[PDB]
Amino acid sequence: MISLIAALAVDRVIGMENAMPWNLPADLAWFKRNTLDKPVIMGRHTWESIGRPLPGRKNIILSSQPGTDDRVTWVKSVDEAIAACGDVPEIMVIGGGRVYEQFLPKAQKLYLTHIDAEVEGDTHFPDYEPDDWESVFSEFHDADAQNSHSYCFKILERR
Amino acid sequence: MISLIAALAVDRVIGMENAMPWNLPADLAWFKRNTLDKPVIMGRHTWESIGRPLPGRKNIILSSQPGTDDRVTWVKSVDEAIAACGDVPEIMVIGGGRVYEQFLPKAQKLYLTHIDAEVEGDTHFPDYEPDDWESVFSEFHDADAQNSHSYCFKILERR
Ligand SMILES: CN(Cc1cnc2nc(N)nc(N)c2n1)c1ccc(C(=O)N[C@@H](CCC(=O)O)C(=O)O)cc1
Ligand SMILES: CN(Cc1cnc2nc(N)nc(N)c2n1)c1ccc(C(=O)N[C@@H](CCC(=O)O)C(=O)O)cc1
Ligand SMILES: [Ca+2]
Ligand SMILES: [Cl-]
Ligand SMILES: [Cl-]
Repeated sequence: MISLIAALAVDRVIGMENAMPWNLPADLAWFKRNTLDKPVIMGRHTWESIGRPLPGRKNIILSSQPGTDDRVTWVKSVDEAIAACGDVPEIMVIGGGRVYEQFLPKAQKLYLTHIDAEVEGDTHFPDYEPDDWESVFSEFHDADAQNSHSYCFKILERR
Repeated sequence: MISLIAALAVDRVIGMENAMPWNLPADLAWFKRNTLDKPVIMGRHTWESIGRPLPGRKNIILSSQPGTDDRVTWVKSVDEAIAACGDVPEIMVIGGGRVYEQFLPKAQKLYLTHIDAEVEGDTHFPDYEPDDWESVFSEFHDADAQNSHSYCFKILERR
């Protein structure tokens, strides 16, 4: 199954020119708890920002341009991309926008982090039909000694 | 010699309790490199925000209350705090506000990271009359993929 996992600011902003202006170690811990021992499919921009292969997950970069790290697989198409990961129960799309638009249609579940942060964006999370999705998990939290904005984690399943 | 190390947003705005609205691994690398192998003094809020002893550093918490962890030294006064090290070449004060305010008059060096982030706050780094300080090192940096904003590194010596 294909799942999408994203941190969204107010208005569905998922990326900037630069790093987002939030420090959410809890958002990372949720990110990891849900991506571990799973194949993660990302684009190049995001790969350039993670800094390295993610530990304990099969890194897959979806891109028309190639062959830079030895430590991740390099796929050129979604179709290929899907296979490169395999016969797995669930594949994780970790963005950015472009990969998001393309995997959506196939998406059966969404893992979202709603961050209360107003940012002028560059990329956005495609527009999903809130009618098409069902919320099966929700959990709100306030900013604290380590998290700079309040956030809410949610899981949607395609209706 | 006592030094203060602070990251400040526009208007000398510093953190009060919740994490600051930014992601600057460059600022943390600078912090490390400048504090490693030295004693660091801080308040109860900063400690909670760090949340573990800084490695390679002698951790001193200047609170007025109850020593909660044995892996750290718990003073109660400026006096107690200094002594607590004896004779080292440099003592670093890593904040918050109140600590800045009580060590400034004994401080002869400042390592400041100036961040182009308009952020809102009650607290501010204490006011230092530049006729008592010399800009000795300065170096700007553009925001990037790993760092949300622009920052300027700066060391000033008390004259
Ligand atoms: C820039 N970024 C891409 C990124 C960031 N946050 C997101 N957060 C959510 N919810 N979802 C996204 N898809 C996600 N993507 C990163 C940056 C670092 C980490 C990483 O360093 N995470 C550690 C866990 C956290 C820490 O231990 O360093 C990892 O094991 O996954 C992953 C993605
Ligand atoms: C929230 N907090 C207070 C803190 C944050 N940055 C500041 N930045 C400056 N320049 N100075 C301050 N006094 C300051 N102190 C922290 C947070 C984490 C780290 C800690 O994780 N530092 C690692 C180095 C950084 C990388 O380890 O993640 C350490 O070894 O210093 C310390 C400071
Ligand atoms: Ca429901
Ligand atoms: Cl990307
Ligand atoms: Cl403090």
